[PDB]
Amino acid sequence: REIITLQLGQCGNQIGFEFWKQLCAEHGISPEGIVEEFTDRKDVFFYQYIPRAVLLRVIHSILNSPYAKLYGNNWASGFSQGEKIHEDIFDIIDREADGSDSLEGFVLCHSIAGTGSGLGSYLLERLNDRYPKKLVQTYSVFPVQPYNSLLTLKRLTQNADCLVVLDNTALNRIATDRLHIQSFSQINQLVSTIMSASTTTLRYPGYMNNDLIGLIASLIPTPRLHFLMTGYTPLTTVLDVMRRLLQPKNVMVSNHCYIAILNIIQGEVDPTQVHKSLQRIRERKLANFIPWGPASIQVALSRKSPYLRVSGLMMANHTSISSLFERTCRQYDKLRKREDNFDEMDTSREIVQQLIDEYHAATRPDYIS
Amino acid sequence: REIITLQLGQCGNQIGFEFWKQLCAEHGISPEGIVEEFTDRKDVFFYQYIPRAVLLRVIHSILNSPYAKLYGNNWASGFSQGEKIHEDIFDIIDREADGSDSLEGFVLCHSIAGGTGSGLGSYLLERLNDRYPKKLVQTYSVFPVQPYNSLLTLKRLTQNADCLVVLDNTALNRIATDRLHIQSFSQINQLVSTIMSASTTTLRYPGYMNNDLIGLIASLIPTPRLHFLMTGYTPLTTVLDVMRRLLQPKNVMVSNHCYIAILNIIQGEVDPTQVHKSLQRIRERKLANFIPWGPASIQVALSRKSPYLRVSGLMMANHTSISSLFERTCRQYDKLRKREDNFDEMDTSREIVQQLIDEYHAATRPDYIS
Amino acid sequence: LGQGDFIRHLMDLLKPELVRPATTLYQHNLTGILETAVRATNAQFDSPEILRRLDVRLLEDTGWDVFSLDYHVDGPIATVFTRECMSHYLRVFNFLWRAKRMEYILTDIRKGHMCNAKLLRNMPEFSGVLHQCHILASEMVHFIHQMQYYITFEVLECSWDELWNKVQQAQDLDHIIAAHEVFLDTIISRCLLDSDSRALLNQLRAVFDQIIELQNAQDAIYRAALEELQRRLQFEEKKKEEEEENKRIGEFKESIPKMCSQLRILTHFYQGIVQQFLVLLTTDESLRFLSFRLDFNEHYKA
Amino acid sequence: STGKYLNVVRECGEIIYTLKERAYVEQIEKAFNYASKVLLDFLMEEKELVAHLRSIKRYFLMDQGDFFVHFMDLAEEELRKPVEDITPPRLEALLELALRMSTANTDPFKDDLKIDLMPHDLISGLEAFSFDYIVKWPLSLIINRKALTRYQMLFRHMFYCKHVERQLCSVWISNKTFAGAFTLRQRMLNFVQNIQYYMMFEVMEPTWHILEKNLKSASNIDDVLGHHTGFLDTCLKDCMLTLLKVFSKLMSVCVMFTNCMQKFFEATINKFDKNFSAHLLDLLARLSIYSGMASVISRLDFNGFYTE
Ligand SMILES: Nc1nc2c(ncn2[C@@H]2O[C@H](COP(=O)(O)OP(=O)(O)O)[C@@H](O)[C@H]2O)c(=O)[nH]1
Ligand SMILES: Nc1nc2c(ncn2[C@@H]2O[C@H](COP(=O)(O)OP(=O)(O)O)[C@@H](O)[C@H]2O)c(=O)[nH]1
Repeated sequence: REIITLQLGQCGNQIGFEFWKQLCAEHGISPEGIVEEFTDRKDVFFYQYIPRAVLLRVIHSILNSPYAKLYGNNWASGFSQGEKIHEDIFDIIDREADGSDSLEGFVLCHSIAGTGSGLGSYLLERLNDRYPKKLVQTYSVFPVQPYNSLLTLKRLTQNADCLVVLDNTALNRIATDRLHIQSFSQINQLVSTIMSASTTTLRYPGYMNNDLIGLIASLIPTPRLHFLMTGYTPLTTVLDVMRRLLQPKNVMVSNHCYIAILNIIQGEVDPTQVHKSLQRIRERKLANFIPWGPASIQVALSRKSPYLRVSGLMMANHTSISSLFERTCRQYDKLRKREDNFDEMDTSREIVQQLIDEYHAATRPDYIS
Repeated sequence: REIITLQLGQCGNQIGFEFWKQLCAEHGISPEGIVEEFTDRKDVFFYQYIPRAVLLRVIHSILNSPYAKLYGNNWASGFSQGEKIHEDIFDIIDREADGSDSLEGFVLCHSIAGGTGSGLGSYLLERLNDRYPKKLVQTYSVFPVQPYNSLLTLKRLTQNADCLVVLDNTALNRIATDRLHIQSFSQINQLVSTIMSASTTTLRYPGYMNNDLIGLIASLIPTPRLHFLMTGYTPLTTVLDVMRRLLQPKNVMVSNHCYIAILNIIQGEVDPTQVHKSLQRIRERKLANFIPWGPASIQVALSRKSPYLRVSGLMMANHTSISSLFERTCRQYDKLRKREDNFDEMDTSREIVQQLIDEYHAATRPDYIS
Repeated sequence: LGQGDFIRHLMDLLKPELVRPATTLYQHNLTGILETAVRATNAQFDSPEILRRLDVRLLEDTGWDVFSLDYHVDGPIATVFTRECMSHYLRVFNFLWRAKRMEYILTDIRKGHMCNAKLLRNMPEFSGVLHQCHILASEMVHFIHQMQYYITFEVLECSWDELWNKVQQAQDLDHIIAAHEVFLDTIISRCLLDSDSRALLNQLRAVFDQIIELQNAQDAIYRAALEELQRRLQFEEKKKEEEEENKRIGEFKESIPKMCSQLRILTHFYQGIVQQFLVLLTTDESLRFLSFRLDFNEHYKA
Repeated sequence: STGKYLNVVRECGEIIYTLKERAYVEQIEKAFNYASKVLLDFLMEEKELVAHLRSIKRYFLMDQGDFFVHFMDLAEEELRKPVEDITPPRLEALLELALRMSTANTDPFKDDLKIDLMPHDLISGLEAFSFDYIVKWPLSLIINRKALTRYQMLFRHMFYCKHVERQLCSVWISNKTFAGAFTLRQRMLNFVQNIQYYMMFEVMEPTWHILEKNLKSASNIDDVLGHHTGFLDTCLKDCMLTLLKVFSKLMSVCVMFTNCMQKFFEATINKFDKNFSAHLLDLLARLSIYSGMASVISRLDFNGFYTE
């Protein structure tokens, strides 16, 4: 099962270009697409080695970079032009699909803040037409700006089978708090750390989680509550790492309860004190979950690349993600009272309200019905 | 059995010259056509040493090359000029033919994209089908007013040439930009000559099987119509890795569907006991599909690399997807037919290529018979 | 037959001779042909000593049933072969000679069809029955062109490797005899020339026979179409009467469904002897690698 | 124990009597202490037993993930067929192709995996599949048919739990473009993926981690033969393999519920709920009544749910 990734807009290119650089080094692969001599499953993202990427003036910046041998501002402009090249970019994706053994997903990296917004809205619609059995995960990045942002949310709530939020605001704080930057060339270094460590269980096979649909169906219980946030502590036992992930200082997000937690421990920690910490987290009650359904916390170990110390990443499905929407929803109405049908915006307006209500209904002891 | 090759047009002449350079380098033959001191059966392509070539401006470039000691743009113009000098070129062809002990075939290397080479090769194919009825004709044709010439060449190639190997410049340029980082003719021609030299490997280094051209042809081509093949060259280590990298669409030189016949040539010093395990695991994992009507299998053969010159491999496939390419040309012809003595030959060409595309599309059905 | 280059030329020169019955065949004539092949192919660049022993012998029908090479060896080297390795090689050489003429027949037919359709491509009423002549060929050449690979890779290249490995390390000339004696007990076993695998080889011979019957029922259907084509050429070139030929052309179309019932019953019996052949392989272990070669993509076994 | 070590190495590649003085008793030890040091080192550097047990663990305990997600994906249609209907020449051809295409290609001992269709189930077609491992003579003293079927008893119990939540997670995409079954799928998925985690990282792993260290301080073969069967009787005890047949019937409603959803009623989804939830509560009732076998409850429920 192979995962063909997409990169749209200046954001998607920059994070993806730095995502591949983090992966190319984590394996024994020279930037010349040649394996270095110097066990790790590398067929998912690489084709025997060439990465399975379909990019879409930053492109020239990549073609001049040493990695050259490895391959307007309106939302309407993005959706319009995307229709004019419907056959062009689908020729590439189709020829890249059948050449692969068995396609599994479409990890799409785009920012909802110019053309990446309108084009990505076009793709996520068109993929569900032709490919109805392919998961579509998206590493969307949060920042007329209120308009282009929410319009993509209309598509991301009914097409994308998963979504990982990464807002630049909360990232900028961690850029200022523990890195003291005051720049895009620095915050993306943290984004590339989150994207690479997200698929560490696919590239390093273990007991479980050897396929993308194994990481998805565990967290997302229902087709609607499909938004996830991340947590990465290293910026020492398993109890030291588990306690730091639950602190609000580490989450990349600016009653409320969790739905499902998955912990990624990339250390060499002995697998015997893994149940003791989980036992302790239950006692001190450092996190609460949904009251209606049985919600449990899962922890997964892996092995660090010898070619490159305990780290940790947490995939979270938290109801407090509804706050980020309200900030978009709020500023929209203000721009709606300040200035061929203008119905798509209002129709998108309604469905976002259905989503936020579903979150605030998820924290109720009677979320069923 | 001796194979005589012909080179027409600029593209054909250049690729043939580079192929001869590669083959002379593979053996111990100096550019001065003198054997160097420094097992390899070389009688097929060389005459005791002189190559069996018939070249037909770039000839001056070859004559200025260190290898001098080794020897309009319309289709109708090419056909007319080829008709004008029938006897002149055919005297050369006949003397080189009857001079040989036992002729076997006529390798033709030319570009059907356009110019005079297209029509000249058309005329030569017709006249060779006329005169010699017992000689196989293989063609290393290269794919790109262009649609007109291309479709006419396809019309003449779908009934005369007993085999054919396609080479699209688009896929070659794609591979060059991907894994060679060129941005040129003199660079893609390197890969072209590599594929060509590796194509006739089993004829020069004798093995258990495949000692003659019929051994290569009759295995793949099941019916006289489905005679278009595609190539794949993975090394740009076990045989399983080679076979898994070969069947990837990333390497095939091509821009439901299934396979008709597959042939693998392995030139390495690998252990020949793991090949059956490789085929077993390939069948297990189900990486490729076959025709549903007839029993079609994949054949694999080994050889030896030139010691005077590591594990490599090449793959020759009979895939029904190739028809797609023709469609494009066909499509363009229609677009050219509605935008602008009898002009009926082009219509007959369109008719027969439509027949061929329909036959390809029907080949992938469980009741292809009848 | 490990040379390939030499045996190819040798099968082209013995073709006009062996077609005659054995009574008109005398050994003193064939030697000049064998000597000619060794001079033409790459076998000329070879040690003169080993070429002094390579000769012919006539087994005691047709010329394709009594021809075989001998390579007699006498002297000190004769204590390694001991008159039994020379009685096993000829027991093997027959199986490699048959499986070599059953292939050069099927590349001659496949050569005829490439020059066949280049002539009679103007008779759209004949391609309906000519098609069954192609499919039966491409279904028959697979069974043979696949068995050739099992002979090369799983019998020769594999069982010889276990011999050259137990020779460059053996010594005292008694680990060489025992390594060369078992090298002739696996080839007899991996090929179907065993004693208890008799039911398998006689089953294979029937498939070897069906290849010949096709080559006899093909040229009959092939030539019968060239005569009617040649008459149709002269019946119009000299004049450019009309009613006396339409009955000849009309009856010629009526004989076509008769020939179609031949290739429809020849094929339906060829598949009945192969689908029976596979069942006999499930009997003694290396034969399993043959069942996969034939049954690739499961063209049989439904 | 001295000469026997000398023979399993040879075939592959002065003492006087005194009374009241033990000039020979010490002499035997100075040779036995070398008789072992040549054999033990022979197994760690060249043909690297400990480097032989790890290979068995990859397939029998399903440690290697890339090999199973690619094998069941290829050999599923050919396993749902009933027993005495599938040709072993068809499975083994897929097993060989499953290993090489995966990342298990870097395994010297991979060529000892054989298919073995058991006649009885875990007291057909899918419930009658299990690997078999053939070993040579000198190692057959440790891992033998008596102590290999145990590896084959705790394998099927893990190939079943890996199969259900492989297809239960497969229906997850079919429904995603009548709406009350999503909260029931949550009740079974959070049960198998809460048993598998306890079964892989807190049961066999801990025991395996001990065995590896417990074989560095070995002194004689009849001790290694104790640290091994002392590891298999613990895995079969900490797991539910030793009775607790309520798990067997509990799995039936999970796999069958996948069939109902695969037929695309509203009175049948709620029928599975009252049937599965009742079966689950029978488990935690018996898992709690004992003298780990108690920490499993903390893995099943984490939110205080199922407090009835
Ligand atoms: N996190 C992050 N976000 C970025 C980066 N570069 C651009 N962005 C986001 O992308 C948005 C601008 O998108 P833009 O480049 O105009 O899209 P385009 O019109 O398709 O080129 C801004 O709102 C940023 O938030 C980066 O390096 N890191
Ligand atoms: N692949 C490849 N194609 C070539 C090369 N040189 C020329 N061609 C093709 O040949 C065509 C031009 O043919 P041309 O020389 O005009 O034919 P002429 O008019 O008979 O001389 C172009 O469309 C090219 O695609 C080469 O080096 N490599």
